[PDB]
Amino acid sequence: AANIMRVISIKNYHSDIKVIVQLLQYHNKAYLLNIPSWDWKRGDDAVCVAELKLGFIAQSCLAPGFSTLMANLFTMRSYKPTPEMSQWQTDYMRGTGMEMYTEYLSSAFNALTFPEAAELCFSKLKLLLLAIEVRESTLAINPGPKVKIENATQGFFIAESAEEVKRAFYYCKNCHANVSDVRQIKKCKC
Amino acid sequence: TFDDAGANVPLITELANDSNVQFLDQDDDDDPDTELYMTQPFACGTAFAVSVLDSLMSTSYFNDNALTLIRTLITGGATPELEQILAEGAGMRGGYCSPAVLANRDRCRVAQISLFDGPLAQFGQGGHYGELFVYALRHFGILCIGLYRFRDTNPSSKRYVITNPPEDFPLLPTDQVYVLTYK
Amino acid sequence: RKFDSTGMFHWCPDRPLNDCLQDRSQASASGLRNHVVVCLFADAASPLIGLRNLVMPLRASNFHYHELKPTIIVGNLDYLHREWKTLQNFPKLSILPGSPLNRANLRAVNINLCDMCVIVSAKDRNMEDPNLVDKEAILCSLNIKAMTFDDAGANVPLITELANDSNVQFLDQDDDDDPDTELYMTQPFACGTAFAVSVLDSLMSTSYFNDNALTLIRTLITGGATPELEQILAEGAGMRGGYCSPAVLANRDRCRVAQISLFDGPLAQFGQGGHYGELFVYALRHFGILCIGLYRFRDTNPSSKRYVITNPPEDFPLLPTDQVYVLTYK
Repeated sequence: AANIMRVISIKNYHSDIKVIVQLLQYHNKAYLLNIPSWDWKRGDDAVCVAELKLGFIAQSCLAPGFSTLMANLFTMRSYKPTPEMSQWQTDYMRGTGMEMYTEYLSSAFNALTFPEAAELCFSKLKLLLLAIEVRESTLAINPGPKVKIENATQGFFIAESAEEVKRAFYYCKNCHANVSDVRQIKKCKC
Repeated sequence: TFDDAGANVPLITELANDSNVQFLDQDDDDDPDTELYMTQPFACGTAFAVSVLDSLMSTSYFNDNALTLIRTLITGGATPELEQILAEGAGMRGGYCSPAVLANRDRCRVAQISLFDGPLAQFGQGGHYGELFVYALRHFGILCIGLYRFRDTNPSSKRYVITNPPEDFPLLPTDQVYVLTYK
Repeated sequence: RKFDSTGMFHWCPDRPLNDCLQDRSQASASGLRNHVVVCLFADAASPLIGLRNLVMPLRASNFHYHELKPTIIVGNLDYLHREWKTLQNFPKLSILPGSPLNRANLRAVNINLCDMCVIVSAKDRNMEDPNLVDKEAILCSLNIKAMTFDDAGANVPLITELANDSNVQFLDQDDDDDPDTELYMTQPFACGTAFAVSVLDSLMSTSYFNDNALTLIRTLITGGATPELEQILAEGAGMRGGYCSPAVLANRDRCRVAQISLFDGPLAQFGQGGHYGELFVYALRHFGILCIGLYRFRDTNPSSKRYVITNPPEDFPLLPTDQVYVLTYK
């Protein structure tokens, strides 16, 4: 109730401000949707402690260890390998260096089916492609072969850095599909 | 001990303060200087700590739609209209719902697949992660995220999470693969 | 019909709370409307507030029985058992137990077609941050205002206690905030959606400078809480009553506040571009009815939000949309 009050104060003072609020319980989220200038499509957001805290534990019952895969993949970690680390600790850390990013796909992906786009991202670009924005907006994770990737859709990637992901925006099926070393895919040929 | 083993029981624990992780497990490269994300009980997934959630605020600011991808994966799809149906205070309404509704009973979900047996076993037998990745997606439409592997490679029932291996990374028939599936 | 000794109020023999406690099934099954809904926030331990001071003027003996506005209290059942001893004498009253916030409750009492809704907190409060003293009242108000009724939540009329004056700015959105503006100029106050207990300390000042004025407040407000009624309550027996004598019932013709619309009926020509003094002299003359002020829309063309003009000048122009505050015997 106290944290809601604030969002009411802040939204009243200047309507279009971006607000992110930490709620404790699930059902309190209902009250935010009543505030006149609250809009999550516009981009305001509420993170709920009881929703995520138990939700991670729940997925860990369906797939052991998954809680850590999630907790690292959505938080900054420092990949700083050193020779006195164990073999397992080094492989683990490189894995903790992974981050999520999003980018618009190149016109080279137009009208592929999602499995083709994923195969190209993984094999050709060295990027893991999870999900896409699709029109009317909705988010889809591992879509079935019945879908086509439409032009100028935004994709969701797991990679080392945002710079590493930019290849998915540049790649060309005519101009660069022949290239071996991926560290040159950004070019004027398209 | 259970007669006819208590260390073999899998469990997950809330930690309310991060430094307490050191107590959960004894045998360790103890190193109290190590921050949580490197400690053995965290890297195994036996621990979890609510401290992670404040880092999500930071990420959701820098990268807005990413938090929606958390909630789709985590909750099995707590939609806005489900939140509205709960907001009407009546509790969850239900019945033998229509085929037009039940068409949503084919979302994607997290699963683990073992390389010990079934149609992937040859990749477990000294293959490379990219061979498995391309094969599995191709034949099953199933998307592979990482490995859950034993520490005492030979075992102790304690493994560790490798997020997203490189293409050439070698597999063992003991490994388990995190995957996104329709099965 | 039965009345309380003094004849000033309608009356019934007592009854246990369970005689007019209701479930959502029952409350929604009785097709009630034109009612008053009271949204009451309390814990079982919170101080009494005497809902008698609200129900009592809503049951004055001037009204005929059929035009008594039915009343539902929505709130904590344990708190409602402490108050009930004071209420049990009144007709056409009932309770729906539970939170006022769950919209199941609000829909089961037909909030979409009450004649008023009242938001009140009996909880302890000022023993907190002075900005946060009335979380419940604000959150309730937005939660009502946001509903939709199919076959409109912004059209629901309601009154709210504010425990701190500066919180008035939250009750309403559309508004030139000007957080510098003092309460008596703010839009939710000028519309009559807000009310603030801070007003009462100013009454002390006035009652010193102008002694008999406070009696004119109590005659207008309470429907006539007389000294001998106060004595009958002071004897601790509760309100005594029966089929009282014609010599008592002669007091069922006091004056009361009413609103009259200029949209239709015998005044309509004044609504059609007349001047306030023409209406004033005409109405008093033919009906003995005395006109005090206007309640007028802001978006003259509408939004269901009006404002109060106390005592217009003689020549002030009327619109057929206006409503007139009046003192009457009808």
